[PDB]
Amino acid sequence: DLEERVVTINRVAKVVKGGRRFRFTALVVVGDKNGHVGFGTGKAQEVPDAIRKAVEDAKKNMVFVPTVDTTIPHTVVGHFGGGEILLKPASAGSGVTAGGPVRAVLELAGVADVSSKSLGSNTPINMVRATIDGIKQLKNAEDVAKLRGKTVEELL
Amino acid sequence: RNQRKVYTGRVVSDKMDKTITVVVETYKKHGLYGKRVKYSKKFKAHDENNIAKTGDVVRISETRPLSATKHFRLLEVVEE
Amino acid sequence: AVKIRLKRMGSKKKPFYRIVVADSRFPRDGRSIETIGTYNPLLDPVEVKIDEEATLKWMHNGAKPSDTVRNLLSREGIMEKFHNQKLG
Amino acid sequence: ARYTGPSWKVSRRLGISLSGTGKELERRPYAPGQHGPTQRKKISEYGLQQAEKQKLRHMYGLTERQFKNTFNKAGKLQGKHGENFMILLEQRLDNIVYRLGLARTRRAARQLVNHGHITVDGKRVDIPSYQVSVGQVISVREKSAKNSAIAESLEVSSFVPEYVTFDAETLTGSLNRLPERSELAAEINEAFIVEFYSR
Amino acid sequence: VMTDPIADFLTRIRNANMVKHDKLELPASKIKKEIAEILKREGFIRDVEYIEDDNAGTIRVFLKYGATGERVITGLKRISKPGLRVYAKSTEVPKVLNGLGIAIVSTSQGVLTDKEARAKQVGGEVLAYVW
Amino acid sequence: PTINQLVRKPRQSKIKKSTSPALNKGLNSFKRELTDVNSPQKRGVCTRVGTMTPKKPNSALRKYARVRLSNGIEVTAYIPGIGHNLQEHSVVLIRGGRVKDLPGVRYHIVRGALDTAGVENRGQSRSKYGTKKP
RNA sequence: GGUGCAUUAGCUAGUUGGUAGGGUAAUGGCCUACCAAGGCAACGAUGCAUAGCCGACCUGAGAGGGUGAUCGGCCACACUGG
RNA sequence: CGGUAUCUAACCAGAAAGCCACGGCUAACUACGUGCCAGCAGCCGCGGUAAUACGUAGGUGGCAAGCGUUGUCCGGAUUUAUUGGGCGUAAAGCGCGCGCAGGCGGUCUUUUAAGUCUGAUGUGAAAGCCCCCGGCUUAACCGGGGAGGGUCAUUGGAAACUG
Ligand SMILES: [Mg+2]
Ligand SMILES: [Mg+2]
Ligand SMILES: [Mg+2]
Ligand SMILES: [Mg+2]
Ligand SMILES: [Mg+2]
Ligand SMILES: [Mg+2]
Ligand SMILES: [Mg+2]
Ligand SMILES: [Mg+2]
Ligand SMILES: [Mg+2]
Ligand SMILES: [Mg+2]
Ligand SMILES: [Mg+2]
Ligand SMILES: [Mg+2]
Ligand SMILES: [Mg+2]
Ligand SMILES: [Mg+2]
Ligand SMILES: [Mg+2]
Ligand SMILES: [Mg+2]
Ligand SMILES: [Mg+2]
Ligand SMILES: [Mg+2]
Ligand SMILES: [Mg+2]
Ligand SMILES: [Mg+2]
Ligand SMILES: [Mg+2]
Ligand SMILES: [Mg+2]
Ligand SMILES: [Mg+2]
Ligand SMILES: [Mg+2]
Ligand SMILES: [Mg+2]
Ligand SMILES: [Mg+2]
Ligand SMILES: [Mg+2]
Ligand SMILES: [Mg+2]
Ligand SMILES: [Mg+2]
Ligand SMILES: [Mg+2]
Ligand SMILES: [Mg+2]
Ligand SMILES: [Mg+2]
Ligand SMILES: [Mg+2]
Ligand SMILES: [Mg+2]
Ligand SMILES: [Mg+2]
Ligand SMILES: [Mg+2]
Ligand SMILES: [Mg+2]
Repeated sequence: DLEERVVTINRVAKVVKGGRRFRFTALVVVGDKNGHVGFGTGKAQEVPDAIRKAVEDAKKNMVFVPTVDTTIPHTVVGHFGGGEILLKPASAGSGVTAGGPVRAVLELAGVADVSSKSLGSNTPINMVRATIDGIKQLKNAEDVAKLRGKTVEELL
Repeated sequence: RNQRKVYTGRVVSDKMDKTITVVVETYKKHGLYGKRVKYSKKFKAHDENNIAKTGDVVRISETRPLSATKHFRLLEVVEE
Repeated sequence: AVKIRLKRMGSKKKPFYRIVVADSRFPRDGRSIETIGTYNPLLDPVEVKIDEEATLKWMHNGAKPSDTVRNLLSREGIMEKFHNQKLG
Repeated sequence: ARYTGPSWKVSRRLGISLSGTGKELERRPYAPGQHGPTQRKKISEYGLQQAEKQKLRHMYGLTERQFKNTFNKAGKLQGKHGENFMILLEQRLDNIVYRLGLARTRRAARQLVNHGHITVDGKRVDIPSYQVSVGQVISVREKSAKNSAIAESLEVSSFVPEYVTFDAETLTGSLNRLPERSELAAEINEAFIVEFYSR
Repeated sequence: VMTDPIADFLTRIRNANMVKHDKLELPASKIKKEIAEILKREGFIRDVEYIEDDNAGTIRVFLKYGATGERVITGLKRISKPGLRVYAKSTEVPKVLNGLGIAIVSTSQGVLTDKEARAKQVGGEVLAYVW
Repeated sequence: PTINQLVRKPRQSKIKKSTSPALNKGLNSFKRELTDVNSPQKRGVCTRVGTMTPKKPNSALRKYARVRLSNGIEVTAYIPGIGHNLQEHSVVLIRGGRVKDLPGVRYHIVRGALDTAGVENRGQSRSKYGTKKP
């Protein structure tokens, strides 16, 4: 059982001879607070039907976020097109400090204390892409030692 | 005994009597960017017997004002 | 003539004095040479903390306590030492 | 009593039953106003953060400016900022009197402290915002003593928290130790309070 | 012309990582020896060998990848460029990626990593960030 | 640019421009020279009262004034509220604020500060328009 | 060590150094006679415009940006010139 | 100062609540009047006989002895980008060359110690920010101790890197 959060609902149009036909596009972030999160996109003639398509789509982009002490292991920078996101660990109890669409991908992912800053564009779809582009770079300390052949206490 | 300050530079002009002009080259990092830059300001030294010649490398020590502008005296002539 | 004197600081009707060494010419709350101690008059047993070493050093260089200071130093008891080191 | 208005709608608007239960439920549990029964609407991120502030402010019943000041000095300690905020507020003399059972509500407790009816360490104190430490004794100092209002509220006191000690013969209350976050309110999201003040 | 031979060492490793090349070789130098030797100490590179020739010798480095082809080195950066040299005091030595990476510092006691520098209270020139 | 280029000539930032030039200027009658001091309000005597029409697509009739400020600058102000009592040769207080519809109007006349009086029968938002408690 | 303008390129003649003397609490073109022609400047002289300087204050994640009222230190001024 | 601060004795719920917003940004919506008029406005922009945007009511929301507007400064502004931007088509590579000054510079050994790192001494006043205690019934406020703050001066070391 996952949680839903509608980010943006936008009305788009294509021009056809007689006039204009309008459609609704919805962007939805889905995940459980344990560390899994994903996003999707839908399109329909009605707002309720656009969400349902986006929920099913979002269940195909699930990603895992590694966290230590309810905080990301280190500092990463996302990048996707014209949008980029800076994610930074923060002290316990500070809470999430994030912009509009980047809060959803962090509160749903279960991260409790993290600081961020959007250095790029403002488009909601490119902020979600640029954020997940940062979670990919995120590594745990346990796995780093495994690649480097060291042990955890030797690293730190 | 308290000690005055001694510098080291390169002679530039000897067209005046009893004195020489010495340029001292020094480094100083830029305030905001942090890059070392050349900085040269020339002094006046007292040449007691016109020993130093143009282009020499000398050492000069600080003294009481000998004139309107001179307040250094020549000490050594390291190179010619 | 450098002399040691009080310096008024604190709040309205709540004075607190800081024993300082300064010239007579300078303002009451201005330049000073150095600070020796404090003085609280509001405490019913008046409490004072003094260096007992910088005072004796200064009083052999031409420093004179004022009217209130002399009472403080006598009660604390270093003018006796100023007596004894003078003749000895 | 800084806010003298009806203390019944604030529970209905906030949605949490302040002072136990009954203010919100039983009666109309929806928000006050003309458009209470119908016309519901969604809440944005600003609304959710702002609504959390209003619960703490109106639960302990103190003004905005103090709330900001006590928040700032709460975060100067060592530990989690949100948890230290409720611990610091729990220290107030109003709350301790409320916790001991000498008053029924916080408004009653605040007036009781205000009109010099209590004493700490045998000295009269009239500041509601006085921060009680651990080990200090709080009493009544006779005078009012056997007062009908104070004696009536003693009977209707339900239970007493474990971090306060009080016996109803000398009325000598005391704070056993500094309280814990888990045993305070438990219906507030302190993470939203700290996020509200960082925008 | 060639103005920064150390930058070439840093960028040749990066260029070979993208295409998953299993080895590379490049002209040798004394300073490159420690940098290459340091990387072998923390497992960033799988091996290193020296080839002796007329001009300056030659060094080849064997890159390291995890099982199922994950990069071990995910980035290399030059800090103290010839155009703007940087120096760090004893307490100013950084922590690359919150201790999960390393920084190479050319102290007065030799070329050694950031972790070792803070154990001897010495500073120097920060050369590279490897994470 | 390169660090050496950035040292030979450093970075010069842009300069903002004030939108209320007349409010932040003074005058010295002894020297007949404008002095540079900021000020939140200025007073002056109005020389002409009238109306013009706003830009498209608005179509109302906006009531303005033409005031000569105490420092000797001729500006155009705007009277808010329903109905006024301004006439030529009247002393009024102006304060900052630009009206979008009007082309050249850049200031607002405050109501209730001087010869200009408050608005009649104002029940709410009374701090503006200067109407006292009824 | 802390400001704008190159749509402000040359500035200076007791100016630059020397010899003897005068004067001052004290060194010194500080002043005088003689002798020589030097000195500064694209690392910004000169000129125009603006400004008391600092500890500090406001803001800012920080690096920085703006200010220099009150309190403390230094300076200059006392209707305008000598 | 001054019969000032401060105590105890009694009577009174009695003398003590306003300011701004409610289309979005931004927490909070319904009636009536007007009918591109009166008017509103920081931006998008609302008003042309069913206006949650104009005016007034009822209700609500933010603060409270206040609350709003104006003026000035920093932030958001990575919108002068050292930290932290760019120049094919969006603003942005001189039409091209020869070259003084300046900036940068292949590999190794020995030495030096200007740059670089480090220890000691002197100093960077007091007040202010920050940390730890204490007094005013609490706080503001006031004391005691400490910390920080320099391309600073003298002196002793290290030799990898630049010179
Ligand atoms: Mg006494
Ligand atoms: Mg209005
Ligand atoms: Mg200077
Ligand atoms: Mg002479
Ligand atoms: Mg002269
Ligand atoms: Mg000049
Ligand atoms: Mg910033
Ligand atoms: Mg600063
Ligand atoms: Mg004044
Ligand atoms: Mg006069
Ligand atoms: Mg009396
Ligand atoms: Mg009493
Ligand atoms: Mg009564
Ligand atoms: Mg809303
Ligand atoms: Mg209508
Ligand atoms: Mg509105
Ligand atoms: Mg209205
Ligand atoms: Mg109303
Ligand atoms: Mg109200
Ligand atoms: Mg108040
Ligand atoms: Mg105000
Ligand atoms: Mg303003
Ligand atoms: Mg900026
Ligand atoms: Mg750009
Ligand atoms: Mg290019
Ligand atoms: Mg074009
Ligand atoms: Mg173009
Ligand atoms: Mg070309
Ligand atoms: Mg050259
Ligand atoms: Mg070299
Ligand atoms: Mg060179
Ligand atoms: Mg100090
Ligand atoms: Mg205390
Ligand atoms: Mg203090
Ligand atoms: Mg102190
Ligand atoms: Mg060597
Ligand atoms: Mg050596």
